[PDB]
Amino acid sequence: VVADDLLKLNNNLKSLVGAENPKRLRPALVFLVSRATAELAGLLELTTEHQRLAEIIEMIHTASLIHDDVIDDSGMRRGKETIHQLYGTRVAVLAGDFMFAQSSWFLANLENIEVIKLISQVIKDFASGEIKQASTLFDCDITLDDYLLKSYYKTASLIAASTRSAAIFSGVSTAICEQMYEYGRNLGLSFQVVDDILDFTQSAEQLGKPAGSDLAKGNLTAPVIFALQDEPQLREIIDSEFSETNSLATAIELVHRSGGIKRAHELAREKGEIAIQSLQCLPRSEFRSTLENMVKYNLERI
Amino acid sequence: SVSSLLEVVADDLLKLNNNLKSLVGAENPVLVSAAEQIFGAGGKRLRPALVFLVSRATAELAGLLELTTEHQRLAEIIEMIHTASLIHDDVIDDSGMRRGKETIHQLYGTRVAVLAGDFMFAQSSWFLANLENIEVIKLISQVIKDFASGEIKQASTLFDCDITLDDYLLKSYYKTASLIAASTRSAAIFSGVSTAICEQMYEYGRNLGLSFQVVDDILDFTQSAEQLGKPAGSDLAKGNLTAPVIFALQDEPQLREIIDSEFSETNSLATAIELVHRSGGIKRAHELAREKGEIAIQSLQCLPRSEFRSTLENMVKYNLERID
Ligand SMILES: Nc1c([N+](=O)[O-])ccc(Oc2ccccc2)c1Cl
Repeated sequence: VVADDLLKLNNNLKSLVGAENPKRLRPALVFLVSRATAELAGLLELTTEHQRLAEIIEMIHTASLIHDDVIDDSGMRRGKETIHQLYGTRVAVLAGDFMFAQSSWFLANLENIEVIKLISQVIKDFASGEIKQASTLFDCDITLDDYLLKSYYKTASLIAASTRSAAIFSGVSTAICEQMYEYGRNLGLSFQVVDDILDFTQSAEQLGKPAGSDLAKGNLTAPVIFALQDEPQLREIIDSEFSETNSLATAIELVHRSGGIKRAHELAREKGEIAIQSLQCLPRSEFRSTLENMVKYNLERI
Repeated sequence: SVSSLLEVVADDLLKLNNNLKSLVGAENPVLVSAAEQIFGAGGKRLRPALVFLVSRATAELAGLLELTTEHQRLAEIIEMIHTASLIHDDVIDDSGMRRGKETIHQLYGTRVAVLAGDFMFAQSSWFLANLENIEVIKLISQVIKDFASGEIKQASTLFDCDITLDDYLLKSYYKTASLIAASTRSAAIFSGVSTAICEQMYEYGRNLGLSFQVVDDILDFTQSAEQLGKPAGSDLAKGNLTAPVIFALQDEPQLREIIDSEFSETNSLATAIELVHRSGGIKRAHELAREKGEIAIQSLQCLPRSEFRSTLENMVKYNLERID
């Protein structure tokens, strides 16, 4: 429901301002970059465009997740009517469409064409990437650059668009807008790499079959990609889609003993450092400090 | 003949049809394949034709000597929005077929079909932003929201025999006429004619779009099952009650029982279709289509005489005479 979502954002926005006075992540980044750049621009309060932008970004994020979660009914010769009722497919599609459409309508009425271009491209690349996703599972030839680009299209691009668009609506210089873009992109990549690290390490310490982990479904991320550089048996096991009994557990221990987790953690740190450096075009402020702290807090999840 | 009606913009349509394939890109083979499946399936391209005709009529009125690239891109954008809508409508309907070919979701599953339509809506928006006209950007964004609003309303009222005619006309506007009305107003905007002419071009497209939808709904009954691809009454069968049924319900109350049962008793669908024909439903729906067509032709009188205007008038006539 767009109504409920717009409600929570405003509520979550309220406590944010009230805190800096003396999911939430994407609107919070919009708010913080909005306030930092609005002060730089001489604005006395956030504009309507800033406040709408935070709602727009979260509507797009939520619509994206709702659609990405729709079921694949492709091979079925009957029972499709039942499986869609069971899984609420029509509601999912309709809700996502209306959320997307509401966000596009908001965006048009903010009247900034640069922002519309930016955000429209984010959704293109997201939908395009998610269609391709199934074809990339278990492909051990994926490069680290391919994985970062994939993570950008899936996660970091919307975040980078949101922080750039916050600066655009403040009217700060193009150079600062580009720096806010770079902060969002590199925080988003650092965020995604840490999520991928955590999926792995949690999988290696859990009691049952890690059957729902990234590695188990063939979604090969930073720690595994690094490991594959030094682990010929890891490649062979992944290529087998863990056919042999208990081979998933073996693959997990090969990744764990490789240097891969440490190298992924350092990849997350370098992107985080680039993010923090992107903020130095801003003067000292509680908003800049908080944006710096989000990077640190992300890396502290280890 | 569609070719006879559309020859004054035949060159504009040929260029558009050449371009549609590349407008999705080439990096994503599955995406390319899905777009090809609908673009190459045989659509009439009424919407781009209306855009070219109004573009040329208004451009002439405004003193322009040639169609702008914005006019040309607009026609592609409108067909793309229409195509994204069809992809999602087929998912929402679980339609297995669309003009002879299997639907995108039949080939790749509902999730890929949804994401393909999403790509096409976002691509449409991105092309339109690059035309740099915020008035049109806002107008089209409203139309796309109208589509989503209409799909929700239609899914919420399936088999609902208490639907009013006014509700049916709003749903028809959301589903079909709103995009056409915005496309003809935007064609006028890119020619730089007056606000008043722009408003008239909106009203032309609105009423022709309503007239076209009412006729499509009539033809779902009166057309044969082969010449339709799908059997007659396919709208009624999924619970989408259109003008002929809304009218028929006023004279044949057993339709309510049949529809309320979602056609559970066997052969009840052909019983329902019989009742529609027995009523004055089809003729009352045709005269509704005619009323909107007359309003459409009236909205053209603010333009000078031109072959473009004459063809825009002829579109109204062809629709009412249509068997399709
Ligand atoms: N699915 C969809 C719909 N919709 O009405 O279904 C409307 C718009 C849309 O893309 C955009 C494009 C730009 C901003 C926000 C969303 C999508 Cl991807």
